[PDB]
Amino acid sequence: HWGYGKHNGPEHWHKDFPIAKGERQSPVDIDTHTAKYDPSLKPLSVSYDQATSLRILNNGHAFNVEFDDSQDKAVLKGGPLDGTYRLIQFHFHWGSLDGQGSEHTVDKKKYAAELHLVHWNTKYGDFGKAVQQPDGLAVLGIFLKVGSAKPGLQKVVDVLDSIKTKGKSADFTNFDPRGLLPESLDYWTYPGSLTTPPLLECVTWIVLKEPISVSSEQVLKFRKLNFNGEGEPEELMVDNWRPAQPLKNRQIKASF
Ligand SMILES: S=c1[nH]c(-c2ccccc2)cs1
Ligand SMILES: [Zn+2]
Repeated sequence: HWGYGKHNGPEHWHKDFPIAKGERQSPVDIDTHTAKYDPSLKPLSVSYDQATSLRILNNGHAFNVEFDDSQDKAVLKGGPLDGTYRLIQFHFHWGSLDGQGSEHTVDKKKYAAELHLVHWNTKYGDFGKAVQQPDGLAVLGIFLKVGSAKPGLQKVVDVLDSIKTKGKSADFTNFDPRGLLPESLDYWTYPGSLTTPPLLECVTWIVLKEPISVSSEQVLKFRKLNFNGEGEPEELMVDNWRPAQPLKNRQIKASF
């Protein structure tokens, strides 16, 4: 199946997922000089005070922190969005070295990693129906650079040794995603897709301009995870990111 290696990586995805060559693919390079301030964007609203995490899972291409989204709780609204989008999960993409790992780039700069906080449009009733709609998901993308440690990330880092290999999961309650957010909510936004198969063109991307800092030790622990399952030859889970894709007929708007 699909992956990040020479024979199943991003250059191969279009064969099973022809949308890989579609008109609103992600990620993209954000040209900060060409992105235009949009005064019609409404204030962005990230309301995570009631977020309830359930579980953390190694799915063989990243790790997912999943939330109980059965009630109206952790909500993203405002900005480019119409209506309300409910937090369902987060995951990261990261590199083998600090100089690469992010999906989006900023004037061609690659960050060490990128956090994706995934929300679904409540007008569609659940996630599986939302992903079939062009406005079904809102993904808040946050860059990670290596420097000072992020205290709010440590609880994630410490659990990763219990989910080293594909298919392992662990209880992960009471995690507060507010501890993963930078000070500023300044953002760029554009219409795009998932950055992994099935590459569905259902995402309003909201990419924060301000990165969060994580320590070298924290990201090194991300890089100790495995793509393979238990009892299989070890392939370190690193470089689970896709090259930037053509912007095609799209505009990136700035909130600032
Ligand atoms: S990359 C990105 N991957 C997702 C996702 C969330 C749940 C299931 C499948 C994919 C949103 S952005
Ligand atoms: Zn992602």
